[PDB]
Amino acid sequence: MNAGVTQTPKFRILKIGQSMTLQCTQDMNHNYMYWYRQDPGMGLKLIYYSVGAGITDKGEVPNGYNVSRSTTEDFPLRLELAAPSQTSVYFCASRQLAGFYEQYFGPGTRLTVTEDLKNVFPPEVAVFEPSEAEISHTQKATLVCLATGFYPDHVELSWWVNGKEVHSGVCTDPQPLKEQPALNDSRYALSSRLRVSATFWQNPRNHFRCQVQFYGLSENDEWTQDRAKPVTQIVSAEAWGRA
Amino acid sequence: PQALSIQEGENATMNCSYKTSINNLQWYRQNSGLVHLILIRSNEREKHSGRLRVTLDTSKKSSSLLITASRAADTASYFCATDAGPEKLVFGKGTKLTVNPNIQNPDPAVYQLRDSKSSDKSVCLFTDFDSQTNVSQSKDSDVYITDKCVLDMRSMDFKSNSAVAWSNKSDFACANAFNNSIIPEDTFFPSP
Amino acid sequence: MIQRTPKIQVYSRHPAENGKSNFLNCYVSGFHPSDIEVDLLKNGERIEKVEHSDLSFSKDWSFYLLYYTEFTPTEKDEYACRVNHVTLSQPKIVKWDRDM
Amino acid sequence: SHSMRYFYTSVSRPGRGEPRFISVGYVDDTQFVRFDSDAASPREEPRAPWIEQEGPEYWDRNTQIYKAQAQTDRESLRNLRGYYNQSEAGSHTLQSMYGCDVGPDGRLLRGHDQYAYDGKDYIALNEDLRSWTAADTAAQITQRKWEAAREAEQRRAYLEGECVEWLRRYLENGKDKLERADPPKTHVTHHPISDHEATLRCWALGFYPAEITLTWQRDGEDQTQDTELVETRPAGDRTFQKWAAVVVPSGEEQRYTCHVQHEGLPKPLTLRW
Amino acid sequence: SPRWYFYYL
Repeated sequence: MNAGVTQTPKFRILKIGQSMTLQCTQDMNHNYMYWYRQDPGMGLKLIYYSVGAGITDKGEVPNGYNVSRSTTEDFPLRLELAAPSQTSVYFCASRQLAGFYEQYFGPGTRLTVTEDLKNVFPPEVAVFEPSEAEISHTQKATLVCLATGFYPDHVELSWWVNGKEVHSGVCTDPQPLKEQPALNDSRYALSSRLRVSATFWQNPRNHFRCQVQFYGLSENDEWTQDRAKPVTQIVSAEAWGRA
Repeated sequence: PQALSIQEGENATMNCSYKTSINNLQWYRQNSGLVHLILIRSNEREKHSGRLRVTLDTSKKSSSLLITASRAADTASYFCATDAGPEKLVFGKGTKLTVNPNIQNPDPAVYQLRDSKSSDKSVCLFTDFDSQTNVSQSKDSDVYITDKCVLDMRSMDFKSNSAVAWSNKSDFACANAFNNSIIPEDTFFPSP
Repeated sequence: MIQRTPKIQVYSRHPAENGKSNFLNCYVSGFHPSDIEVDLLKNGERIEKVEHSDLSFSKDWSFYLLYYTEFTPTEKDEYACRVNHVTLSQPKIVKWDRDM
Repeated sequence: SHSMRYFYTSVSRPGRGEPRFISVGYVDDTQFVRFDSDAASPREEPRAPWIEQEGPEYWDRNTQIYKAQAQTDRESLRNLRGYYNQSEAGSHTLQSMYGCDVGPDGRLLRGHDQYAYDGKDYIALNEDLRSWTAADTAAQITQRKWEAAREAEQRRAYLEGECVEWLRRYLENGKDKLERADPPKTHVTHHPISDHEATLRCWALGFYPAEITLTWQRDGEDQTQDTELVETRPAGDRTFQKWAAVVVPSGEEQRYTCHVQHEGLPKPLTLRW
Repeated sequence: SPRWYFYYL
């Protein structure tokens, strides 16, 4: 457990016209707190800031939002009536003082605003086994995970070998691909690789799992479509080593 | 968008500029939440810490950041912030820095991998190319091709590049998957 | 917090000459804390339009203020400065002595 | 030789608002700016003729510095109340003075950065500009914090460069008013207190800067411990006044001279009755 | 001009 800025929720989907509160808390006893939005590939823009409990003021792009600061620890941001322009990553930050002080950032809340929740789809997940040619050529073995057909792009992909999460020999794509690059609403796809030694893959007691946490609709959200409700869920695929 | 690609071990220099009279400039990095890197004051021309060196030229309204001996975890977007009054910062446009591995024994190949469940589904993996090879996007919009990704098998001290392609087209096959890219003539193509 | 009672001087900007425009000064210094009440009196009664300098302080941290008002003295006119401060049980009045 | 100084005063007034913050700035003995958080529209304002020319960016930048400062003093005041275990109901005072003294060359002779709480020394930056003098055990809390954060090194930049550079600008603006001493005019009055003694009072008027020496002599030697002096007092139009008085035997007034020492005098005046 | 420099006691 470390000191820093934390934010909830991590991910959110809103229908146009809905409202929301983003929470930010810090435990460094900092008096100065800030909200920014960042569109992907772009820079931060300040929404509101606060120099101390009971004091708030407008930043560069305040319209559409409000804040309050009743305690030092929390700085909640309110989104009043969601519009498509408010799709963005929202970052809270704090620092100790005015002047020659650097800011500490939260992890970000990723918000997608949509005209209709029928656009929301969970990923399908598949694991593809190493080729015998790769094993002969290199004595290594690459598994590939593909997560496909999801919207919005709010997922966390993780690899589990015999029940324990691994990071060594993994690379997951930075950015999803659009399955329909011409559509604003396109569903996405994401690939990851996990590479092991051939001898590891050749052990049929080794168990490999690709897991994708999808962040989707709440119990709170109304669903009147035919198909399964695209709620927050884990979708996974697996393979066993092969002699 | 400003972008810079280098090899691990090399030095990286990035620049930013600003518009108003200032008191300080702070560089930040972002990959994966910004994290601050180094602060320089308007009375200072150079400052360093560890692998970082920052400079500032108030006549030119510009600053440079030099990272000595770049590593893979330097891959990130880098931004500057400057004061806008005592209590606020304004942030600029980033520079996207990519630090590529030095692949010492390139072994370019394209393999076909079958689905764990319905083996009729597959993916093509282009792998083990050196960092000079660039993977192009697909001509056709029903063929999906990821960008390049670096993986590090830490216990074996081994790094490698790869990209993944797939499609439902009946024309699609690993021999043509990456035809839109310039790949090495000695790329290994095993029989399907 | 030691409290420090004000020193008070009442004087004119310029050596006086009867019937000529001038400023009556009441200089209060050496005091702490900084809240203080100072009136100028003409023949015993408060004058209405008195300005004062901006709150400042000496090396030893004690505060000083200058209170002032445009006037023209006449031979029968008696002037004074009245000062209250937390350190005074009752207010303090310092007459202007034109015969120094 | 010259100096520029800023003087900050915050005063809490619980139940009657946020603390008041006032600031004044001086070049030598001339006040040139003020800021008062309690004004209608608080902002930095000119208080000398030669600063008025400065543009709206000057005023805006400084105004923003003062508002920011005032907000930090609200937290400092709460910290201080805690260090001294004081109640929330009392009014308290935080004062701060900083600036630069320069010699004939125009470079730093002495930097200043000091603080008082409730009218007594709290913490001061020492003249090496590298260490602090804490006044009591409460102030050692601040000292430890400021040693850890390397406050003194950070403060040196303004005190050595920027402070000095502004001072020069302002000397240019002000010219004679700032660089040429305005000599003491004078008078001697005489007032019998009985049939055998009188008061002689020496008067020194319309002078600038405030530093002055007034000394009564008899036959040449100074009349040290029987002189009444009043504090040097401002005339109300940027000049200063003082007087010194001694009680002498009647018929001996001729023995007494008043020596007046001020930078605006080619030589020490010698006055007689 | 005042210093652009901020602290807490």
